[PDB]
Parts: sequence; structure tokens; C-alpha cells
Amino acid sequence: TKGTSSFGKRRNKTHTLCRRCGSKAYHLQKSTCGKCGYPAKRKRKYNWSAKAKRRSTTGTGRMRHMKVVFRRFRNGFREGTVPKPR
Amino acid sequence: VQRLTYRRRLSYNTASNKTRLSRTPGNRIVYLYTKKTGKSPKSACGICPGRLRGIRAVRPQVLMRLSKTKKHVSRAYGGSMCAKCVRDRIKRAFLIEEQKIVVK
Amino acid sequence: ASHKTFRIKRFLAKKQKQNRPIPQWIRMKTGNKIRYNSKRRHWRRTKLG
RNA sequence: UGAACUAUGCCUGGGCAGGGCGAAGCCAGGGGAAACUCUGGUGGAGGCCCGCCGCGGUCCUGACGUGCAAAUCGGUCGUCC
RNA sequence: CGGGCGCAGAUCUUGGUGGUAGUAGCAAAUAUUCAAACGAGAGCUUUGAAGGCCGAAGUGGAGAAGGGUUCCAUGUGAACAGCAGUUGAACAUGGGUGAGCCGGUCCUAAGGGACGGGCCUACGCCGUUCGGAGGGGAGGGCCCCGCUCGACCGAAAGGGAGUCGGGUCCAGAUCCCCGAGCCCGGAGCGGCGGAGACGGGCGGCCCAGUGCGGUGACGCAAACGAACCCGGAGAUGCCGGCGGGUGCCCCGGGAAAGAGUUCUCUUUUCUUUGUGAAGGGCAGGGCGCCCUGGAACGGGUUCGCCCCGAGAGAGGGGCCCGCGCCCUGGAAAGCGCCGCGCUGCGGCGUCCGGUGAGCUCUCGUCGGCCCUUGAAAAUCCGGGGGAGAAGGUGUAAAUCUCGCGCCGGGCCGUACCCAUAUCCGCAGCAGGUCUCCAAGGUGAACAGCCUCUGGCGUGUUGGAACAAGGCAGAGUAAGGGAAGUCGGCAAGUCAGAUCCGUAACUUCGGGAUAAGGAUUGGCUCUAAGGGCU
RNA sequence: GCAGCCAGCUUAGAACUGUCGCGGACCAGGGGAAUCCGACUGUUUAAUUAAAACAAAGCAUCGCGAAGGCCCUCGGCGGGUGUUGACGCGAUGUGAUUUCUGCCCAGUGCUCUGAAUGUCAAAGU
RNA sequence: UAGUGACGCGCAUGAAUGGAUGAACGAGAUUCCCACUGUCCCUACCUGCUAUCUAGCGAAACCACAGCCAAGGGAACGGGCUUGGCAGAAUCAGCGGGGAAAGAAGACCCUGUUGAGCUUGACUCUAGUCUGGCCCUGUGAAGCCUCACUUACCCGGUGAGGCGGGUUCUGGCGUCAAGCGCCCCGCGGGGCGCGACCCGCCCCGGGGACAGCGUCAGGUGGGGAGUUUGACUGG
RNA sequence: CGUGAGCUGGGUUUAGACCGUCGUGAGACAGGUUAGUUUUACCCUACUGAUGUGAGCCGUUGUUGCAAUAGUAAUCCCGCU
RNA sequence: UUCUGGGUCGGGGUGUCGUGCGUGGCAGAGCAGCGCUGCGAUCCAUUGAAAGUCAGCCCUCGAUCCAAGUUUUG
RNA sequence: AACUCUUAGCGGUGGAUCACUCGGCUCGUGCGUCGAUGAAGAACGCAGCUAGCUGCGAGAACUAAUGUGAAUUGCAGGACAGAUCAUCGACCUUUCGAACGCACAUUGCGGCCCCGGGUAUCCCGGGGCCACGCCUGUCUGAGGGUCGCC
Ligand SMILES: [Mg+2]
Ligand SMILES: [Mg+2]
Ligand SMILES: [Mg+2]
Ligand SMILES: [Mg+2]
Ligand SMILES: [Mg+2]
Ligand SMILES: [Mg+2]
Ligand SMILES: [Mg+2]
Ligand SMILES: [Mg+2]
Ligand SMILES: [Mg+2]
Ligand SMILES: [Mg+2]
Ligand SMILES: [Mg+2]
Ligand SMILES: [Mg+2]
Ligand SMILES: [Mg+2]
Ligand SMILES: [Mg+2]
Ligand SMILES: [Mg+2]
Ligand SMILES: [Mg+2]
Ligand SMILES: [Mg+2]
Ligand SMILES: [Mg+2]
Ligand SMILES: [Mg+2]
Ligand SMILES: [Mg+2]
Ligand SMILES: [Mg+2]
Ligand SMILES: [Mg+2]
Ligand SMILES: [Mg+2]
Ligand SMILES: [Mg+2]
Ligand SMILES: [Mg+2]
Ligand SMILES: [Mg+2]
Ligand SMILES: [Mg+2]
Ligand SMILES: [Mg+2]
Ligand SMILES: [Mg+2]
Ligand SMILES: [Mg+2]
Ligand SMILES: [Mg+2]
Ligand SMILES: [Mg+2]
Ligand SMILES: [Mg+2]
Ligand SMILES: [Mg+2]
Ligand SMILES: [Mg+2]
Ligand SMILES: [Mg+2]
Ligand SMILES: [Mg+2]
Ligand SMILES: [Mg+2]
Ligand SMILES: [Mg+2]
Ligand SMILES: [Mg+2]
Ligand SMILES: [Mg+2]
Ligand SMILES: [Mg+2]
Ligand SMILES: [Mg+2]
Ligand SMILES: [Mg+2]
Ligand SMILES: [Mg+2]
Ligand SMILES: [Mg+2]
Ligand SMILES: [Mg+2]
Ligand SMILES: [Mg+2]
Ligand SMILES: [Mg+2]
Ligand SMILES: [Mg+2]
Ligand SMILES: [Mg+2]
Ligand SMILES: [Mg+2]
Ligand SMILES: [Mg+2]
Ligand SMILES: [Mg+2]
Ligand SMILES: [Mg+2]
Ligand SMILES: [Mg+2]
Ligand SMILES: [Mg+2]
Ligand SMILES: [Mg+2]
Ligand SMILES: [Mg+2]
Ligand SMILES: [Mg+2]
Ligand SMILES: [Mg+2]
Ligand SMILES: [Mg+2]
Ligand SMILES: [Mg+2]
Ligand SMILES: [Mg+2]
Ligand SMILES: [Mg+2]
Ligand SMILES: [Mg+2]
Ligand SMILES: [Mg+2]
Ligand SMILES: [Mg+2]
Ligand SMILES: [Mg+2]
Ligand SMILES: [Mg+2]
Ligand SMILES: [Mg+2]
Ligand SMILES: [Mg+2]
Ligand SMILES: [Mg+2]
Ligand SMILES: [Mg+2]
Ligand SMILES: [Mg+2]
Ligand SMILES: [Mg+2]
Ligand SMILES: [Mg+2]
Ligand SMILES: [Mg+2]
Ligand SMILES: [Mg+2]
Ligand SMILES: [Zn+2]
Ligand SMILES: [Zn+2]
Repeated sequence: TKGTSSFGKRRNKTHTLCRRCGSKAYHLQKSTCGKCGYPAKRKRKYNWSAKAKRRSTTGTGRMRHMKVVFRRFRNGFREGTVPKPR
Repeated sequence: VQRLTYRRRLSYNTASNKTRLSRTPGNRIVYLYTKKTGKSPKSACGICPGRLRGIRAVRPQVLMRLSKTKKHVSRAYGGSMCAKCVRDRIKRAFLIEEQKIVVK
Repeated sequence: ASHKTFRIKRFLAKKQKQNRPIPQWIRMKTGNKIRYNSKRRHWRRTKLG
């Protein structure tokens, strides 16, 4: 019936891990992620959910290259030069 | 009487999961996955319902490894057309060409 | 299932290596601040999705 | 955001004991002046019958009803080319 | 001076704790018992014995999806596993998934989705083999020939070349070991052999030769050949009958080797008595395949049918499938028994038949059914074609010769559970969840009941009583027989099979197992229904 | 013309026999006479209603010859029917067969005219 | 008071809003009969699992405080208040009288200027659709209208393969030209033309400034949207 | 208008559906008809039974008894004479 | 708790069911071999036999064991 | 006796209160800097003993340089003890991702060039590449579209 005996027939994945956001929201038949909109070029980021925007905005990850710009900015983006040796 | 199991991942009685019972040197009855039966070619006429003769009834890609003699007969249209229709093709070609000389 | 993809098997490999309890010398390091691994999962009570 | 339940459709697969009634077709033998009929056998058709698996879920308004279960259990029962 | 300034209430919020309460409860699917071992500790672990259950639509053996280490060894017994635990799918420490021939990978199915174009203020959407100057490849050497050309994705159950046997682990296995193969790709020499290639006419000259046999079906180890075209295989539903073959089951050996019984009887009962792929040969089966020939007094023939002057019957051939038997493999290995040694070496055997309305699987054949006609593509092959290539007298070009040799086959999945405790249902939940294998007896049966192989402790606990009242056993009950009750609710009657006998009505099909009768055991016989020489 | 040999499994008949018991467990239709409704099979309210409800074949009507009918889309004269063409597609009603299906076009609605007198927009005059 | 067969001024039957009939069929509704039975007269006995007791384990609902009654009065049915009856620890198994027992801000009813589903002849709109004007929209002719023109625009076909003007005797076969002419390479080789006619401006057909697009205008429009649908009142 | 954690759901009175009347319609019927989940007590009393009970004392313990109070029960008919 | 007493067996009585196993038979529809022998449901005798019968039946007639010791009370 | 209730001591249960605060909140100020030279985000991996966090990327719990000047520390061990830390101009920076040969529930399927090896052929390994749109320019072309020359 509609309850307990129906939960036993659940053995077919609807979503899988997305290649762009790593979340388990990539709809298989639609071939579209439910969290980041992959494979669309633009990420879905709606303003009617500040918490959803808070979990995946810039600063919630590593910022492997943006944190270096912050350190390079405070020195004027100095390049090509080296400190004076001993 | 011992009950035997499949030897592959496929567990459904599909057309590819066809087996036969084989007795091993260890006195065991095991499943031996059979190849699908092949068909000898049909005549290119489209009339004679029987298959051609002198040709192996194997799978298509098995015909690649067979020699040419095992895939046709030594007749003109042998291996593609039956002997009955080749005689009809020769007599029809001859008699029609003769009627086209009478009109000249 | 025995039929796995490389991404799923690589995902299960990471979760299998994180399901290890904390080293005993960690409690002597942080001053018994981390008493146990609060991210220990069991294969029955909590699934991976 | 969802058709992993379910509704319908599509594609490619899988599955459904043993019996019963026994239709066209066919065979042979009788009856008749002929038209033609009669009998036996054969044959094995069917959204046919009984019925197991399966799929369903009638009644007991049984069990249970802070349950095994946020719908289950037992007997009975519907269907089962 | 400034307030987030005073709580008993808001079915207030959060957290904590009571009475109820040592209470309800730990009651679905028959079952446990004795002894021993380890241990501080045993109804629950282990071992043995006993007695039982699942009874092959398993409580058995293996998968798919899903789980993701749950697998395996060892240790622990805190917590959890609703009693316990020396146990665990718990915890702790280690270990474990080995592939050219298993699958993915390749193909397109439904479908998805780019491209051109169009649309849309736009993110984008529409559309899907159409629609663009959509070809990037040539042969021939700077020249002429190529779209039926629409990307790509989409099946671990479709299509798709080729791996099987024995052994091995604490857990791996068609992957490891040993042995025997196979497929595909690769080779300016592709490494040899064979084929092409056998000789003629003139007296050195000259001329041949891209094989050959059979009336035929067609056969030979090979047996040149492009563009282009044609065709085949892939690639065809469901149902019924019949036949061939394996597997299983059954019967006879007064067959061998162990074992059970042996109070009595039983030349007895039980178990074991085998051979892979690939290749060769031969049974067996199939054929609207051929030749001779000619049919009515029509004949052949099936369970049914069907077949025949468009050529039967008969005779002689041909082809296909041969998963059957023999052989190579290969008995050296595997099983069975016996013997010796030790803390691995030997011996013997592995035999001969009978059958079947037997059950499955498979290969066939003949039909039935459809206002239902029951896939595509990759890939592979045959033919037509004769454009070309080859040498001038012994060879050359060419070779589809499992004739032989040489080299390579990457990547990913692979343990285990797969369900009355590894999945889903909050759980070790009586629910749900796709398949494969399947014995003996009874019987029509894959029914119920019993047993073997295998599995198991009765399903989250034991002990003692046997009150009421429950639930179930569809327990039984004198006399009456629906007077009960809204109501024959409930379960009671009937039931299988054989032989008889079956109305009203009817759309002539039915109604129908109508209704109503008789029979049914055991034992000892009789009769009939076959095959073979 | 059969003799020999081999091979089962069913069927019928008879004697004898036990407590008249014997499909001994198991398995396993109570029956008859009528009414109503739906023809039948099938389907349905997962978790209170399996039915007389739905569907159904049959019957009948309606629309439409493709610059079309019906319908989809924000939009492309894009898309479905349609790989279709009236024995088709689309929209309804009734509901097997049999037997019939009367009367009413005033009302409402649909439809057909335009010897169409009225009412009558924007634009144009 | 049921069932069946009749009777029919039938509150309010009736003919594809189908009428009547009807074999077969039905886990459909109903009546009767036989058989059958614990349905009953009228209950009894037996078994298993429970309840019970025990070892271990161990909840929940619920709870203002609580818990013996009668009358009285009271918010008109007390448990407490009044007047009486009275009244003795701590408990077990039952039981279902009471606690107007629990479960649930009654679902009936009314109220609210709270909704929603749905329907029309409600109010107000709307997609679509019909129609007219303008717009793409030009050209020629005849009497605003009709007929022509093709190039706009539209449709169809095709691998855009023969447009305009000057092979039916069989279920074969047909593939880059034989042939001829001309010309160039050093008897081998190559090109060109004819074969296969010329010219042309649109690939071939079917429509055609009409379809259709854009934009206003009128009609239609419960298909859809939004909203409303008084009050008083012995409910 | 005793009595549904006593039962039974036949009726009424959800959602399915049919007929008639009514309404353009959705629907209505105080008309008929058919199918339609009846949950929980282990708490406190009451009652039913079953243990036990005057925590102070030369009382403990046993037998045989007394008894307040409470319950209370029999009923109707026929035949002969 | 030893003058004894209490259990467990056995015996008898009682009642239930219905004539046990074995053996024998010149009983047995028969049938198969050489009157003999084998097979043969049932039948007869032994045999109102056998079986079980207080655990909540009755009576001991015998046999063989057993005697302890929880808590508490003026 | 027990049981029940009250009172206090003590012990539990429980967590309030109070004190604490490397946190939040608010205001103000200065800056105001991402990305095809591969961003944000994600995945995976990296430590002697390392699960998470955090920091890094196969040079992976950090390299070089500069500043600093003796530690890091849980346990070691070992410092070429200039330890460590900070700064951070050099260098490095896996895979997915706008993600870019085609794709992806696939570590799937291709193509080109070059290099090395087995030996041009093939096989193996490595390196560099092959998305879409568009701009300037080059190159190669197309159309009697408009002409010129014949
Ligand atoms: Mg954005
Ligand atoms: Mg789970
Ligand atoms: Mg479906
Ligand atoms: Mg039935
Ligand atoms: Mg069934
Ligand atoms: Mg079932
Ligand atoms: Mg049921
Ligand atoms: Mg019913
Ligand atoms: Mg009933
Ligand atoms: Mg019930
Ligand atoms: Mg209950
Ligand atoms: Mg406040
Ligand atoms: Mg408070
Ligand atoms: Mg491990
Ligand atoms: Mg426990
Ligand atoms: Mg242990
Ligand atoms: Mg284990
Ligand atoms: Mg673990
Ligand atoms: Mg693919
Ligand atoms: Mg496959
Ligand atoms: Mg197929
Ligand atoms: Mg294994
Ligand atoms: Mg040679
Ligand atoms: Mg040739
Ligand atoms: Mg067949
Ligand atoms: Mg050829
Ligand atoms: Mg495995
Ligand atoms: Mg379960
Ligand atoms: Mg869940
Ligand atoms: Mg059997
Ligand atoms: Mg089966
Ligand atoms: Mg059976
Ligand atoms: Mg147990
Ligand atoms: Mg269990
Ligand atoms: Mg009882
Ligand atoms: Mg009962
Ligand atoms: Mg009974
Ligand atoms: Mg009785
Ligand atoms: Mg009555
Ligand atoms: Mg009565
Ligand atoms: Mg009944
Ligand atoms: Mg009848
Ligand atoms: Mg009538
Ligand atoms: Mg019906
Ligand atoms: Mg009818
Ligand atoms: Mg039906
Ligand atoms: Mg329901
Ligand atoms: Mg039904
Ligand atoms: Mg109806
Ligand atoms: Mg009709
Ligand atoms: Mg109508
Ligand atoms: Mg009218
Ligand atoms: Mg009556
Ligand atoms: Mg009447
Ligand atoms: Mg009427
Ligand atoms: Mg009418
Ligand atoms: Mg009517
Ligand atoms: Mg029914
Ligand atoms: Mg009260
Ligand atoms: Mg309350
Ligand atoms: Mg309220
Ligand atoms: Mg008001
Ligand atoms: Mg409203
Ligand atoms: Mg609503
Ligand atoms: Mg409205
Ligand atoms: Mg009012
Ligand atoms: Mg009253
Ligand atoms: Mg009342
Ligand atoms: Mg009550
Ligand atoms: Mg009730
Ligand atoms: Mg009542
Ligand atoms: Mg009712
Ligand atoms: Mg109703
Ligand atoms: Mg009713
Ligand atoms: Mg019902
Ligand atoms: Mg006694
Ligand atoms: Mg006080
Ligand atoms: Mg305290
Ligand atoms: Mg990057
Ligand atoms: Zn994503
Ligand atoms: Zn032919």
C-alpha cells in the first residue's frame, strides 16, 4: 500500500553526485543537477534562499587563488623582483 | 542430483544467458554457456523459402574466420542465390534477349 | 553492488579511511579536548546516500 | 525541486503446475431414390471452467488496534493465455 | 542616567525530573535434550549423541538493484545486539576483491541532446535527421572521384569475436597455479611450407597456363580482383502437437568397492561407479536439395495433417545441424577403496545394460492465432561487376590454406549480504524488493503430507503452574435443527475418481460436476492392450 | 506362418477377505426455485465503499479533403494526432444480442440563408 | 411492514436523459426450500499460546488537587460545599458502574464582512477565436469591384537531374562509352570534341499581392482569472 | 428518553453509486436504494473475589465457640378427591 | 524423626480396550515349482489374551531406601 | 514493624545560579583586489605515529628567498641546529569545474605533431595540442554578383 510496503520498492537512484558541485542532486534522466544547475554554464543561485547562498558562496571553500590575490594586493601586486639578498 | 548455479553476473534467462549441461572430468555437471545458433544464407531471389546449401550456419562474425570455400558453392551465383533460381535467371535472361532480336 | 563506478569506489574508499578512531596520542596533545571521533558512522544506522 | 511510490504511454527483457468442457478442420462406418443426414473417432479453438505459483483483496465487519506493521496477520475468497 | 528590568498559567519555549511502575510488556511460522570442552561465570557458545523442523514454488545453493567493508582471522566482553552471552553483521587490531576471451567499454532501442535556422528583452527556448558552401577522404599525380551526411549520449536483462578442465586461500578464482585452447589486431621482408605451377608444338625456337572434380545437388587446404550495385546473417510474436539429444529420475546386473542391519528374515539396504573447450571421425536428426523415372484400381503419409504431371512412390545421391558416441585432450589429473610412511610415497578400481505417456533444458518440425504481424544499428559475409594487377617459360602478381611460426591485447568493475538480522520501511520490523537451480514416496499435479542432499534451533528470553477472561485449534457435543440474528454472520454439509443419470430455460454455444444415484480397502487370480530376432 | 526372446504401464472382470470399513490422513463444489441490477471477461476509490459504479463490443450522432478538423506552445505559420487521409482522424452520447425506439424545433443551444427592413466599432468620407 | 405474481389517474415510470426482454456470467442486492450444522434452546469439556507466578529486562497514554455515598442547594446531573450516612495499614487477580475517563482548539449547527473546490443567466476581466481598418502591398486591364502579371510573401517536391523557347512479352541484365573526329607526348602514352543539339533570367510545381505577420477596433469567450453573493431574527 | 473503553451496526448520519422529483448548472431531497475502519484501561474509585491488618503489652500461639451488623428466597400451576 | 513413620518399586483388586508377539494348524480365493514345497489378505488355537490402570482409583503381600533441621516469636 | 506524609542533616539525581569569555552583535574608519596566464566552488590526495579541523598539491602538514635568532613538542626521532616563526616579490600548484577533442551513474572513446623504447609499420611511454563565439591580418577559395580584357 501507500506506506510501509511501498518504501521497499526504492532501489533506483534518481540523483547522483554532480561533477561541478559534488552534491547528490544530479538528476540522471534530466541530466541536470538540482543544486548548481550543471551542466548549465551559469550556477543557479536564487535570492529567495539566503542560507543556500551562504553555504556555497565565495569564502566557503579553499580560495586557493583568491586568498593569494589578497596577499598580493597588500604589496601592490609586486612581480619580477626579489628581496635583497644577505 | 545436485543443483547448479550460473557462472556469470547475468541472472536472467535472456537470449544471451543460454547454457547447456556439461559433465566435467571432476564428475561435476556444470553450466556451459552456448553460442546462439547460426542460420545459413537465404536465396537473393526472395521466392524459395528454404535456406542455401553448402554454407555453414554460424554467427555473422564467425564467417570472418572461415575460409571462402565454406561460404559459397562453385556455381555462378553460388552462396547468394539458389541453384533453382539461377537456372531461371539464365533462361529468363536468354529468352528475353531473344525476343529483343525478333523485334529488330 | 559489485558493479561500481570508479567515482563511487573512490568515494567509498575515502569514507572507509575516515571511519577510523582518533589516535591515542591526540588526547595527550590537545589536553583531552577531542575525546572521541564524533564522525564515526556505522554501515547500518547511518547511510551515505 | 520531485514520476526511487503511484497513474498512463514507450523501448528492451523475464514469467505463468496439473486437470475440465471440449469448437472449426479431418477420418471411417451406418440410414436414403436423391437431397443429404446419423454414429464413432480424431483434432485442440476459447478476453472458456476448476486450480497451484503469481497478481489481486470478498467476508469474518476475525486477529491486531501505544500492533510485527503510520494498513499488517490468519482463514476464506477473485482471477490465473 | 539608560533598559532586552520582576511570571504560575499562554494545549507557552528549552532542558530536567516524577506518579503511573518493577506496571503494560519481552505470546505469529511444532522443539528441544544429555554429556563434554573452553571459561571467573553457561538453558543460550562449541563438540558429540539423541530427538525434530524447513521438505527442492526450501528456513537450500548462486546473482541483479541496493548496501559499502557489513567479507576473513585474531582479540575484547565497557557500550549496543529490548534475557543472557565465552557470541555477533558490536568494538579493537590486521588481512582480503588479480581477467585479451565475465561485464563495462562497442552498437542504437524508446528517448535525450547539440549543429543550421527560427524564436526569446533575456537566462535561454524551440526543433532532430531534417535545414547550411554541413565532405578534410581520395584514386591518380599537380589533375579528376566520395552521401542515403546528419554530432554525440542513451541497455552491467537488447545486439556484440573469443576460456574451459583440475588444483589452490583464514577470506580471492572461468581472473591465481598447472594443463589444454581460442579471438582480434599487427607486420615495405608480411618467417617457412603448400597453392598459383603441368605442360604442349617444332628443333634452341615458339606457344600456353589468375586451380580442379561431379550429369547434378555440390565438393576440393588455398583458389587475383577495385569503384559501384544486389543479397544474406545480425533480425524476429504468442500458443499447440510431435520428434531428436543432454541432465535428472527410474529398472535390471543375483555386476565391483566400502558402509547399515543381521534377535529372526533379507544373494539384502545405502553410497560411489567420470570426463572440459577446441579439433578429427561416426551415430542421430532435418531438408519445397539433386539424378533416374514415371503415377487413377490414385498413391505416399502424420497424433493432427499434408504431399503429388509446377511431378508422387521407389532407387541412388547431396547439404545442414550433430551440445550424442569414439578419438586427440586424457588419466599423468578427478573420485572410491586398501596399504606404508610421516607428525608424502604405493596398490586396485573407476564395469555392462535396460527403458519411459517420467520431469526439465535444448535443437528441430508441423500447425494454430491477430481489424495484434510481433525492433534498430554496430559488425560480418556471399554474389554481381571486370575497372585493374602480374611473368614470358619458370616464374611473377596474388592468396579467405585452424598449414605453421612471430608479436601484442590498455582502462574500469570483481570481497560479502542479496533477505523472518548486511537492501527499503527510524530497528536484527510477521511489511516490501527482479531472477537462476531444483530430488524420493503418495497423487492428475511445481497441491497438501513425509523423506534425502543442504540448512536450522523455533525466529529480540528462560523456569513453574494450567484460574477467570481472551486468541487459535476453522476441537467435540446428547435431543431439537435457524426457534438465534437486521440478515444462515459464523462453520457445518458437499467434495477426489469410476460407473450411471441429468431438468426449467436458452443467443442452441450452454445451463452442467445441474439435480439425483451406485461404487471405492486388502489379497489371490483371469483377460486385453506391445516390441524384437 | 509362427516359434523364441524381451519390455512395461494402464484398463476391465472375478473369487476371497476384515468391525460394511476403505478419495480411511492429506487433498477436496452444499444444492434447488425465483426477483433486482450490470450482458459477459476486464477496471476502480494504495489506507473504511470491488458495486448496480467505470470500461467494453455493438449502436448512433457530430466535425473535418490538409491554406483542414481537434489540440499544444510565451513565441517561430513551431508542435501532437500524422511514418495519418474519411474502411481515417477528432468530439460526444448510448451501452452485447433480441425487440422496439413514439410525439414536440415553442424555450435553450447548435446550424443554414442573406429579396439583410433594423442595431452597428475603429479607420476612411 | 418481507418475497413473488397481479391491479395502475403512476405524490414523481417510459422509450439511445434509451424502453422492454434476456441465455450465460457475478467475492453484487433480495426471498424461499432441501440438506446441514452449538446460530439458538443451553451450555459443557479438551488442547495450544497467553493472561497468572518467577529470573532477567523494562515502556507509554494520562495526571489542578485528588479519589466512599445519599439528599440539598449550586452554572439547573459533586469528589471537594451544606446536612446526614460514616470511616482502619499495605496489597493481589479481575472487572468495566463512575471519574459528565483518554485520544482530537466539533467534522454537525451558527457566527466571521476567513477561505478554498466547483457551477452558472452573478459582478468585473481574460487567453483563444471571428470580423473590419492600417501595415508588408507592387503591377496590368476592364466595368469601388472583377479578372489578370510575378518579383514581394506563402506552400509543396527534390540527393534542387532534364524547365521555357527553337522503355507494357516473362519475379533477367543495365555502373565511370563503345565508336568517330581532332590534337599533343617517346609502337607504347596523353588530352579534347562529338556521341549526350542551341538559346535562356530566375531549381521544379501550386497559390499570389490573396493567405499570413504586425497593430488598433467590434463581437464571442465560466476555457481561464479575480471577487462578491445585506442585516435583523426566540438557532 | 439505564446500559457502544459491554456488544452488535440493521437504521440514521461522511466520502462510492443508482432511481424519481427539483435546478440551466454545480447540486438538493427533511424521498427510496446499495456498499461503507466501532480505537485505549495497566491508573483512581465502585464492585467481585484473594492475602493481610488494632506496633502496642505476659504477650506469643492454638483449639472450640459467641455474636453486633449486613445479605436473605422461593414461586406459581395442574391432576385426583 | 526410629515404640516408629514417610517415600519409591512390586503384587493384588478394579476398570478400559479388545483377543498381543511368537508358534502351530488336515483353515485360506488361489498361484508358482518338484503328493511335497514356496508365495498368500485374512481365519483358528495358544488367548476375554496383550497392553496400559492414579499421576487426584482401591488394598498391602513383599522388596529396597529415607529420616531432617528455613525463619521467628514472651 | 512496614507503608505514607511533614521537618532537618547527609548522600544521590539533575543542572540552575554566580563568576569567568581567544565569541557574537552594532557603529565608525581606511582600502575596495576574481577569472581561459584556468576563477569561485567541488573532488581526491598529502604528516614517522593523523580520523576531523586546519594548512598544503605528487616539490603535497610545505620549497626557495627575506626578516628573525634557538626551538618543535603528544611521543619519538632527527635537524647540513641558522632551529623555529613571521613576511612572502622566486618556484610549484593533482582531477572536476566558465572547463575547452567527444563525452561522462564511463577515470570511457578519438584525432594531430614530436620524442624515446621495442623495432620507418605497429606496439609502449612521454611532451605539445584538437571546444564555441568573435575581431584584425594572412593564406586558400566560391558566385556572369558587377565589370575589364578579348
Ligand atoms: Mg547568478
Ligand atoms: Mg537499513
Ligand atoms: Mg509504467
Ligand atoms: Mg470460482
Ligand atoms: Mg491462486
Ligand atoms: Mg497471495
Ligand atoms: Mg486478507
Ligand atoms: Mg461481497
Ligand atoms: Mg458476510
Ligand atoms: Mg475487523
Ligand atoms: Mg488488545
Ligand atoms: Mg523581557
Ligand atoms: Mg515557570
Ligand atoms: Mg579492515
Ligand atoms: Mg541484552
Ligand atoms: Mg572471544
Ligand atoms: Mg563474520
Ligand atoms: Mg567495525
Ligand atoms: Mg553509447
Ligand atoms: Mg547483453
Ligand atoms: Mg532482438
Ligand atoms: Mg567466493
Ligand atoms: Mg610454388
Ligand atoms: Mg571473377
Ligand atoms: Mg515447437
Ligand atoms: Mg568476384
Ligand atoms: Mg562474488
Ligand atoms: Mg523482515
Ligand atoms: Mg530514510
Ligand atoms: Mg513426488
Ligand atoms: Mg521453476
Ligand atoms: Mg509435491
Ligand atoms: Mg530458544
Ligand atoms: Mg529475526
Ligand atoms: Mg480458558
Ligand atoms: Mg473457540
Ligand atoms: Mg467445529
Ligand atoms: Mg448437537
Ligand atoms: Mg427468525
Ligand atoms: Mg427473535
Ligand atoms: Mg458463511
Ligand atoms: Mg442451475
Ligand atoms: Mg419484472
Ligand atoms: Mg458487471
Ligand atoms: Mg443487456
Ligand atoms: Mg467483471
Ligand atoms: Mg479502499
Ligand atoms: Mg468484484
Ligand atoms: Mg451504467
Ligand atoms: Mg443494443
Ligand atoms: Mg444522445
Ligand atoms: Mg429550436
Ligand atoms: Mg422470513
Ligand atoms: Mg410486486
Ligand atoms: Mg421523462
Ligand atoms: Mg425519443
Ligand atoms: Mg428517466
Ligand atoms: Mg460481484
Ligand atoms: Mg470531577
Ligand atoms: Mg482531558
Ligand atoms: Mg473550536
Ligand atoms: Mg458584521
Ligand atoms: Mg473565494
Ligand atoms: Mg479545496
Ligand atoms: Mg469563476
Ligand atoms: Mg444573519
Ligand atoms: Mg425521561
Ligand atoms: Mg439512552
Ligand atoms: Mg458505558
Ligand atoms: Mg464502541
Ligand atoms: Mg446504543
Ligand atoms: Mg450500515
Ligand atoms: Mg454516501
Ligand atoms: Mg446502507
Ligand atoms: Mg462491501
Ligand atoms: Mg497417592
Ligand atoms: Mg506547615
Ligand atoms: Mg543536595
Ligand atoms: Mg585548474
Ligand atoms: Zn551540481
Ligand atoms: Zn530461389
